[PDB]
Amino acid sequence: STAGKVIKCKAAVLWEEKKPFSIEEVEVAPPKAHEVRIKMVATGICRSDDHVVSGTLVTPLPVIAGHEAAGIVESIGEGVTTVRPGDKVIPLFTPQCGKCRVCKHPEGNFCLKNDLSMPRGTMQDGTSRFTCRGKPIHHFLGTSTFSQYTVVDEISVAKIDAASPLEKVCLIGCGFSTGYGSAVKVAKVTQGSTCAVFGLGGAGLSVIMGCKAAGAARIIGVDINKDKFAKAKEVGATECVNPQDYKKPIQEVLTEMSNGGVDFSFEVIGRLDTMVTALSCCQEAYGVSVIVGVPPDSQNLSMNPMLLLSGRTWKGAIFGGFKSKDSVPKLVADFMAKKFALDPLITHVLPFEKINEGFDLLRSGESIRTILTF
Amino acid sequence: STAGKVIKCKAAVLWEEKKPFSIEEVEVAPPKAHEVRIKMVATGICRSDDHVVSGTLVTPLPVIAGHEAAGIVESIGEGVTTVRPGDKVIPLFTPQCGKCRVCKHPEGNFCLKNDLSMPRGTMQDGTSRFTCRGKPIHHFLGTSTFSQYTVVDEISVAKIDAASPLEKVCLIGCGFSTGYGSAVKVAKVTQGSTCAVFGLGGAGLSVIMGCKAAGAARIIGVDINKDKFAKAKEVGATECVNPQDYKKPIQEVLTEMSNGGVDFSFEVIGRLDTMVTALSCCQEAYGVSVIVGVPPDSQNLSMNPMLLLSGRTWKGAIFGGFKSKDSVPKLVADFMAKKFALDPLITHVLPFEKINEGFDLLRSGESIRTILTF
Ligand SMILES: NC(=O)c1ccc[n+]([C@@H]2O[C@H](COP(=O)([O-])OP(=O)(O)OC[C@H]3O[C@@H](n4cnc5c(N)ncnc54)[C@H](O)[C@@H]3O)[C@@H](O)[C@H]2O)c1
Ligand SMILES: NC(=O)c1ccc[n+]([C@@H]2O[C@H](COP(=O)([O-])OP(=O)(O)OC[C@H]3O[C@@H](n4cnc5c(N)ncnc54)[C@H](O)[C@@H]3O)[C@@H](O)[C@H]2O)c1
Ligand SMILES: [Zn+2]
Ligand SMILES: [Zn+2]
Ligand SMILES: [Zn+2]
Ligand SMILES: [Zn+2]
Repeated sequence: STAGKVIKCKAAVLWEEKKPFSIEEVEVAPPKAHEVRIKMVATGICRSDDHVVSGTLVTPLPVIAGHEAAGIVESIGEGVTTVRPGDKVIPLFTPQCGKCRVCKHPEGNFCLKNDLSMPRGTMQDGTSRFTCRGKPIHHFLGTSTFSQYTVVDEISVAKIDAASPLEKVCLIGCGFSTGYGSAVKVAKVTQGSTCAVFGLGGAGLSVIMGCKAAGAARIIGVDINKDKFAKAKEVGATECVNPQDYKKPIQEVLTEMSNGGVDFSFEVIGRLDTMVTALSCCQEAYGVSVIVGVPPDSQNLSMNPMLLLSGRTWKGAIFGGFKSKDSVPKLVADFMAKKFALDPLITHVLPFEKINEGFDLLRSGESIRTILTF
Repeated sequence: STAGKVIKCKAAVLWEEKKPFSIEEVEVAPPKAHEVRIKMVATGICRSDDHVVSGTLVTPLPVIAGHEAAGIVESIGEGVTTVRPGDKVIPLFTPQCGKCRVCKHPEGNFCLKNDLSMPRGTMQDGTSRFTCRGKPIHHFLGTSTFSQYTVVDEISVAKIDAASPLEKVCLIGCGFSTGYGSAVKVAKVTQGSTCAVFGLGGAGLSVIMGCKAAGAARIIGVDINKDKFAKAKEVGATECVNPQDYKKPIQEVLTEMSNGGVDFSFEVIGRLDTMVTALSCCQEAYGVSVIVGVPPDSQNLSMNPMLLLSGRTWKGAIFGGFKSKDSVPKLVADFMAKKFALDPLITHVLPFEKINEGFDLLRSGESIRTILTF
């Protein structure tokens, strides 16, 4: 069978910036020492993938993007002890080597072996596993889920429940976990608290789920797209405001609504301006603000430090602060137990081939999550 | 007696910015309802006061500054219940109305009654007590301790032990408590951590006393004035670095020293650039950076949101997050029990009249805390 030999398959290769993904045949080389080749079953369309198209998130092109997914191990490389063939797995865009200061810390999850801070677009050995039209194709976040077949490092994959609905749990590989964790793990939303979530897409709604799970009495969803309101309220938002419906600045509106600032604000969009607004909207003397949205490349935000001096707490986080490899298998199990629901995020289920349509659905604000089935 | 009548005494009136504190005769009106008039025994020269002069910290002028102090209750107004004449008290530049949102909050301390964010430079009733040259002089943070007698609203004053050495505990009015709290309360330094303190002044040194008290195994002090090193080490610094001695930006040097970044970083200077540096020096995935230094009025800082997205926590606080009226008496009580040393911050003792010279020392870097006696 396929094990031990280069696997030709279709993948969504991104050649240039701001250009459509090109579904072509790529050569997926076999897994080397401590690498895992996974047959993709379902990949979700996260806004971060679109960020690479726009240039918001700089990474080496050409590249096979995608990181939010779930699949089954085709074959494992030499030295792989954590997964075996036929294992349902979820590629972790944030690895967990377990050997670094961050992995040994009880609170940090951002493993230094991450290829996010300073993208290279390779495996941990610095090489590529994809070849297309001769040219070597770079990897995205050590995952590259936009391919019928992919190869990841052992530290960037987790074995999940064998009876898991991959088409649904793939969201745990990013969107859900991120939002959920940003709520209960990073910010640690309290019982009776008031939260303001900026951005109501896959991650935003997931923050609402986390706020509600934590017992937030009042949850305010903030989106310039009213079509996102209906769902936000469905997942926990107690109300929704549209910045472009008023004349005065939103923080004024939010300040007045919350009566002096919210307990928790979440920036789940990825804009420097809304990041400052989220900070401002949390109570000056004890408010917590968490930045979930990935900011535009090389761009700095200008803010007044007095926002902090007064007593505010500003935070940010990758994968909801969840230690990916230890958490993902645990999050899937909890989904199996039905502690949380991924269905509200799934709005469009298309074939891998329609990847570009799904992206257009995202871009038009018509979709939350588009699940590409392989 | 003077109880019930205007008291003519001397005060340090700052008529214009960047001008000397004119020691002249001002009239102090008797305390109105729920107000308290205190006889100043000793007041500490805090950099925040110098800020008022230089214009860094804005408040209505002409003003009688001063906020770090201790004195005795001369008389109380109608309805005052918390203090009685003859009581040794410390003015709280940060009020504790015990009614507002932040006061009712379990961990908030920047009471809304404060006069820091929106400086009115008056009492709670919007009126002043000071008269000089016939001109009504402003109050500073509702304390105005640069006068032999000042009128503070009841919520901005706390009764400390009758056996408290006022000339030493006046440091608990701000300096010490700020830094100590910033470390032990706001940041919550863990046992065995590596702390990096920016600025080795009275406040900075107190932050060191906090990390040291918290169990911080390492404490790197940062200052462009090498002379401040000896005392830092004396109070807790494991080492101290003069940024000017390096060809590469200090944050890098700090990251290198701590093997990836510090656990807790502190900014006790008040510069925008140093704030960004302190944040960047703490470990990107679990670093906590606490800003204490007051920034130049209306000035914004440009920072990279990725510093936060990775996992850093950035926060600030006024008075070390301590609920003034609550903590203050206890902090004095701890000093009574020899729980922390105040002496190390006291380098010069000068009579109130030699006020300018005290500011000279500060500005020349020849001092930490110059205690003014009356
Ligand atoms: N740090 C992490 O671990 C992590 C994980 C997942 C996603 N993200 C990031 O979070 C952000 C959102 O992800 P998503 O999949 O939910 O995206 P999305 O496109 O589904 O949602 C973004 C939402 O914010 C709204 N919005 C845009 N501008 C707005 C504005 N000016 N005011 C108010 N609302 C506005 C949009 O209408 C949209 O609903 C992205 O930047 C993504 O890259 C980060
Ligand atoms: N947040 C609060 O409630 C609060 C309370 C007290 C003081 N403060 C503020 O904290 C700051 C410091 O207070 P302080 O009382 O310790 O004063 P200070 O002047 O004695 O301390 C400042 C120290 O930092 C050093 N320094 C200056 N520039 C530096 C630089 N570029 N790099 C490194 N070191 C540098 C100075 O040499 C000095 O030793 C002030 O801005 C003050 O207003 C805030
Ligand atoms: Zn690691
Ligand atoms: Zn994502
Ligand atoms: Zn209050
Ligand atoms: Zn002070």
